[PDB]
Amino acid sequence: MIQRTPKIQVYSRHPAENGKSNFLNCYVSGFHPSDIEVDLLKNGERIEKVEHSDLSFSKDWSFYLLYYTEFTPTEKDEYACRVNHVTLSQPKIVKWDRDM
Amino acid sequence: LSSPVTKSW
Amino acid sequence: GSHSMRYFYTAMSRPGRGEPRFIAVGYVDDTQFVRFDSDAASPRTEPRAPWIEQEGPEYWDGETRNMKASAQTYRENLRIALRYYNQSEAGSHIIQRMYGCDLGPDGRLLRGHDQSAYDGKDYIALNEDLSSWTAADTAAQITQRKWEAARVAEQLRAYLEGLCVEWLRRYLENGKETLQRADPPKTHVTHHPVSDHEATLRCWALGFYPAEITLTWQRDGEDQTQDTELVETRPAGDRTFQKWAAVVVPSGEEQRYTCHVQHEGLPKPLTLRWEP
Repeated sequence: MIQRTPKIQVYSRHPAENGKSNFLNCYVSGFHPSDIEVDLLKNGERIEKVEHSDLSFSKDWSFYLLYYTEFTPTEKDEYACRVNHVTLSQPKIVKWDRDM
Repeated sequence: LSSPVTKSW
Repeated sequence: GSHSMRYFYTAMSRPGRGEPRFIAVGYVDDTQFVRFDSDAASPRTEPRAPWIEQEGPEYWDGETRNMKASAQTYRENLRIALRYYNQSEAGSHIIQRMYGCDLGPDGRLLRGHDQSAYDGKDYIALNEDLSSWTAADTAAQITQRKWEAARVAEQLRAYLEGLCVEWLRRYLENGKETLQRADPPKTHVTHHPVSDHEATLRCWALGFYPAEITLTWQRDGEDQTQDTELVETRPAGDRTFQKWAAVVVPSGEEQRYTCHVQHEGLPKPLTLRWEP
């Protein structure tokens, strides 16, 4: 039918401080239909223990989900969220930028 | 508390 | 504060991969408190907030019975929708429904809602009078006729004005420590050069509840709606929300820009600037 591609934001629960425990979030929203594949990446590799919220939707019927995992940031490690959806030709990767 | 009402299309 | 309760149902068919999945979640304002998933190992209405946990076995059994009955109804509705739109049995389709009640600061019913969609498009909605329907197309008009003949609106009106409001008030009292607490945003402005003659100012709001917030940039006191990048309000995962707004400004003009923040947790709106 008519399909809507996801918006993606990658960010932390608290402001990041190297060595201090935190949570890494990937928030996907604005998409339809509801099937979606979301991975959290640590230096390009898939993190195993990732939880997510219960499927819900906005007043415009588009779906949203929060994927999240505990992490301890360091100066060296790079984090990202990788998303696939029927609307995407290939997986989209959004890198975590502490300031954005 | 959810609605008990049947909504058959 | 004004308060609302909303349930959100999603039924998704998946030909060749079993019966349609049904998921229901319930919210008070921006706080989820229950879920049901027909794909769970043992589908049950389950608590998702600490203040709902005190409800007794009759509550959980009754809600589980209702949501299992709804799952079966929406599986039939997906079959019915295929007929109404002349669609094949090969494709995946989705029905969504959202319903609930809004209370004013008085605590009295402000208005009720019961709206449904098919494949992400409006299908049928209960009008604000809680007695008539708005159907989006000639398929939904068939449903409308059925529901008129079966007096469905009267039943929904009875729920929305009665149990919906009663139980929302009960939740608001049992959960008052959190549901009736607004956490104001923690705010700051960051500055990053784009180049020698432009810089990004980003106004941050963190740690706030409920989600509703207004973040705006002004230049010389005039709103910069078109030039502002505003991200969607996003959940932090600890009940609170986050948002930012950014503008790109000429180097040397940063003090002409102010960020304005409105939130229920604030006594009065905040004005901030970049502090070098």
